[PDB]
Amino acid sequence: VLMTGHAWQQQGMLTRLGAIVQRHLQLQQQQSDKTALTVIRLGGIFSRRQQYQLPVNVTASTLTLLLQKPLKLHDMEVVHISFERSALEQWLSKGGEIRGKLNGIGFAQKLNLEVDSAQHLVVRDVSLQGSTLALPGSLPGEIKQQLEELESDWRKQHALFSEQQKCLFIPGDWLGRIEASLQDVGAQIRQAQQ
Amino acid sequence: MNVIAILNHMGVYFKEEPIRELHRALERLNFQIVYPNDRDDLLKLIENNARLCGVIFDWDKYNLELCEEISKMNENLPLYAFANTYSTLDVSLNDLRLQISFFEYALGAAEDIANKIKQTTDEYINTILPPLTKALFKYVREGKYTFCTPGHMGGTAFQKSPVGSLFYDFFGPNTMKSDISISVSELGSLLDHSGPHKEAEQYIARVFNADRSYMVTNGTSTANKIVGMYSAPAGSTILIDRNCHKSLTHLMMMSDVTPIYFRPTRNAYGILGGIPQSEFQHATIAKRVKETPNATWPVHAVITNSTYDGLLYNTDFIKKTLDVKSIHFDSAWVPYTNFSPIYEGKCGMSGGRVEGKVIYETQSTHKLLAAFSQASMIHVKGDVNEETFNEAYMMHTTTSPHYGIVASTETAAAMMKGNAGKRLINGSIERAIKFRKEIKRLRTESDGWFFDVWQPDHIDTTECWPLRSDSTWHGFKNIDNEHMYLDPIKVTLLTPGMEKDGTMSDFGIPASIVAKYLDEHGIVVEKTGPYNLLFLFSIGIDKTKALSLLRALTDFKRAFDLNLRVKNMLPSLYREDPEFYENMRIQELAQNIHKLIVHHNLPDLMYRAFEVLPTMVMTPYAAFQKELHGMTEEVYLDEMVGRINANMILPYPPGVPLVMPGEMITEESRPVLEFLQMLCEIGAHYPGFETDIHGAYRQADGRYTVKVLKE
Amino acid sequence: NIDNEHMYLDPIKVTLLTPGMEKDGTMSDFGIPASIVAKYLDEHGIVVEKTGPYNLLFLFSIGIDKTKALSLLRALTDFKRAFDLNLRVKNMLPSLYREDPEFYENMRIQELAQNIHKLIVHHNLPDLMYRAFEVLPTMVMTPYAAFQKELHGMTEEVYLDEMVGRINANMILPYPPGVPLVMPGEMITEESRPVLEFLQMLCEIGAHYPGFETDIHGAYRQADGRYTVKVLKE
Ligand SMILES: *Cc1c(COP(=O)(O)O)cnc(C)c1O
Repeated sequence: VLMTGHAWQQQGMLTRLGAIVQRHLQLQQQQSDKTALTVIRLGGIFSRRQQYQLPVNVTASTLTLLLQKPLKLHDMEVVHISFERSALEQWLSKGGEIRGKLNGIGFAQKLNLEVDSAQHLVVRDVSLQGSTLALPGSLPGEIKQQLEELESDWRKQHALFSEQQKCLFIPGDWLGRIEASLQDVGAQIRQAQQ
Repeated sequence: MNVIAILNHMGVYFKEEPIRELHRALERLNFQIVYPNDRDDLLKLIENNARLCGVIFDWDKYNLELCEEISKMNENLPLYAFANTYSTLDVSLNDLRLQISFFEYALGAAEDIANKIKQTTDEYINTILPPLTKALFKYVREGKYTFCTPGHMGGTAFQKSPVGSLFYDFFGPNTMKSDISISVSELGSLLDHSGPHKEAEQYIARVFNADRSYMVTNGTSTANKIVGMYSAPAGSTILIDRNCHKSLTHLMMMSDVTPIYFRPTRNAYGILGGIPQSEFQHATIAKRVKETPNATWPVHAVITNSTYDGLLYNTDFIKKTLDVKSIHFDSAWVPYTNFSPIYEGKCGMSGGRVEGKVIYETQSTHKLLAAFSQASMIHVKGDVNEETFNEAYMMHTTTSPHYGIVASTETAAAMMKGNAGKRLINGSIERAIKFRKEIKRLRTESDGWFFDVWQPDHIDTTECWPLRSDSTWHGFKNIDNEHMYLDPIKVTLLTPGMEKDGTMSDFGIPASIVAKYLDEHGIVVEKTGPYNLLFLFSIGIDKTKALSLLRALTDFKRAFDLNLRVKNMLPSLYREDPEFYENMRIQELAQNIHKLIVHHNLPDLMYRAFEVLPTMVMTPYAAFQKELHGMTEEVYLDEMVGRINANMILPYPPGVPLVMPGEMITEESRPVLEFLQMLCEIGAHYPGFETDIHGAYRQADGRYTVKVLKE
Repeated sequence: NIDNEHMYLDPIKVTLLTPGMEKDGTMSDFGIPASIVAKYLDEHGIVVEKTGPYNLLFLFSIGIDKTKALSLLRALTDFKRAFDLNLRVKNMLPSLYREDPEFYENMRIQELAQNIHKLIVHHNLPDLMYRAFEVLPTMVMTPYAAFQKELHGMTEEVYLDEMVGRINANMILPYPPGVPLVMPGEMITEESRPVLEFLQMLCEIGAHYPGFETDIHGAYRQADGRYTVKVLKE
């Protein structure tokens, strides 16, 4: 775990990429009035008005959802709420209560989410305030400048491994897991720049 | 609805003169005026007369004796109480639902009072009626849309033909104008479930204690087939009950599933008990799945509660022990397990929502209620995929339903709501218990034999009599305590002929002769056969039709003790064969049939046949595919050993299936074939009592044949 | 190219053709759609059986006496008088005015009849409708197999602009006309290109004026305007 976590800065770039995503989501929620979040009604006659998320537009399991007016949930501020895809389809089809974490950290706490007449998602708090949720669309200049600095660090760490791997004293079975760990970090940093 | 009551007389003139002035004003708007006597007279004009909507009485005379007894019956009944100067309310009149309309004794203002009574009566009509029925009555008097379906359009096409005018004058103008399709905007559509139809389903499920109830417009037999098309995919396993209906047989022949049949309890008289508690255990469910090839975990269970005779089960133990996420209760005979406190925790709709399970019930509407034919309901209690269950409803229901049946289906749910509707359930129970006590009273005091009611020795209580293990009236060997109940309104008359130990007697009269005797007066027996008689004491049977049944029973003892002739007693049976039934009396026919039952041994060949289960080779769905190609043959009755049948044997008596379509009779199910061969001999000597089996066809020699599959 | 002695005409099925198209299959400058006339007949109680582009249909069975036949002609002559004199919508169609009194305020009967006729020529309705019905979509599996996937819970909905190559689950029944478009179990590929264009054309012509919304049995209406149909999961 140490050789595939902090050796060539595997996890070291993961805790640094979160600061770029946190700064990127701060600028996307400011201009969230351009692209809202329209929920479509799934086919079939049901007792309760069921809802269905976007089809091929979103495929992630732990996707994030932005919001316009921020609220004070659990005695703290929040700028983005992430819901689980395996748990969103169950609540929107069978009812009950939904559980979602705040700011991508902590446990999945319970929220007062309901359905809106304009096909949206209104988040209620302790003061009965409305907040329409939204999703980030498909790159600012400030985020791109900070992202290229972190992406260049991955090429520098990968260049060191592609030069000293000829050590005879190093077993061959260890090289099969180090290369697989470096490609996992590089495949994640190339997703936010899409 | 145009009866106005005027109670008491003050004796003065300034109060009786406005009564006479109002008497001449209410008759101009079609209203019947009645004048009861004392306080007990007005109470008899509400329970016996349901067309009353106006009570006029002095407020300063009976302010507490009338505002309490009337509120216990009809709460929304308007009260035209006339107050005075020194009039006030009472502290004991706050928790009572009433409608008091105050007026004065002003002379000459009787015309304005008549307009207020008509408007108040219209408010009572627009309140007790559901919004679906309200839209149907208003569309006839105002809605006059042209170019619509059907083609008659309120009976217009019938007025152009001489033969058509006879069919239009039979019903009425309002009858033909009420049959409209879904081509109306202010009434919505049934398949769309919007508008008046959306609020109609919420009004039935709320009163009957349910989440959402549908209105099947194709009878109960169709509602049972829709449930099977949900919790039984193409290749699953269901837990259908053995005592199933003819509609449930075709359900197993349309879905490629592997059903598992239970073994309910039974006695010697033919009254089937219920499924034991050991069949609901987890060690019993997985026992029959591993034995039967091609069977997975059961996902659906069909439980007949109650049965055809009326025996409630114990839903408090099934919803906890039986591990089935889709438990079905065939409540096609008890649509009243809610409006009485002696039915709590006895049905699927009593209680709450079971975590991880759902309750499906197909309660019949045109059986023991008040609605047109082809009407049923589907009660859903749970959080399942209702959209999938609704797809099977549109495949059997046409796009243009009949609103005349829908308006009556919801009416049955509105006639029972409130204290005015609850008196019909409790009133039918009181009339049933009273009829049960009249049998035991006319049994000991009589001189000779008399009918007996299948009831415990103690019937003083007013509740469901449980089937304990230390009793001898039920006769069920090894029965579970607090599992089987008794329906008070299902009086089962046990005719003499058998003992209390299960053997036979020497003097007795079968129930088949008594069944045809009641038809001469206009009484149709629901179930008959060995030595039992089933009747239906629902809300349709009032005190007139209930007391007339006892009088016909006393006439049978008189005609049998005096030894009368068949021609001078049963004219319908004499017309079937006047030559054979010439010199025959009522005592000679009753004694000859009783000896045939003991000789052929009916209780032994019936208790052992329906107990064991024949070897099921293939699924019932595979038997229907062979008939579609044309590979169905028939053999003799003594040659069907080892063959796969194609029909469901439903012998009368009793009334339960014997061999399911797709089973084989081998060496294990030997008594099963013996029951069919016994009925072919006992029902051939005397005409009228022929063998009636839904499957055995009559030939020209007497031997019956069944339909099997080609080898 | 129609076969002789094969197609017959029903005398009682009177099909009224409104002026709007030519005899060669093209369009014209002056034209009145049949959807506007259908709303005027409903005011007097006449329910139109079939309506859409420039055609009508009425049922003259044995129950239609001489009163209902003569009353239909009187309502048609009143539409010409109200259109030639250029009247208002509020003083002619009270049911349509109650749907949106703000938009249908200063609008007359001649302004609405000309704005809708220009949308049919611009979006080209007769050409996109004739080519979307001849080319049948590619049927992948049988309609019975498409219902088996819905019982297990493998159904989803995609947008109208993102559905090329997916198997539908419902039956598209657009009004007008009244015939099915895609059967439950077919796939829209490159061969059935005009088939998808017919659905996208009705979403734009039936979204500017209230009362003339797009009616397709299978396309649910949303708040953004883009209709979505139910398909099967991959
Ligand atoms: C009588 C009965 C039926 C048939 O009822 P219909 O509404 O006439 O179809 C179906 N199931 C059971 C259990 C019945 O007793």
